[PDB]
Amino acid sequence: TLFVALYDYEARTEDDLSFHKGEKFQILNSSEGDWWEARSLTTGETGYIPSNYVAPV
Amino acid sequence: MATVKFKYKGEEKQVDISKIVFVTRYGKQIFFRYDLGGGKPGFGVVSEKDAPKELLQKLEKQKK
Repeated sequence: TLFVALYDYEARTEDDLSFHKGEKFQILNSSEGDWWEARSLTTGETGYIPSNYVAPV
Repeated sequence: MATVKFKYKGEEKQVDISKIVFVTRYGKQIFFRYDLGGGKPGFGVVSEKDAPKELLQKLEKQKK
């Protein structure tokens, strides 16, 4: 299950991850709560991503 | 300042805005994370349609 970013968002900390429209993330832990920690398929970095800005493909 | 109410994956809770780290508004739903001093952090989601705009104006401010 890959998630694509609908809108771009710049991280405000090192907890959240910055991404752009069209970004593909590999959901690592979706059971963390509202914000899920995922690993980008493009950069390969880890961080929390807002579920409202992404959509499942 | 104020205590924001949210529904953490269904868990209705109210946490002080002063305990929030970052706020990400989508224009439909606001998602954020809070750090409680009681040794228990979490996340919070507030609907921009099913919640008072007064509190929404406190979540996402100019140059957030």
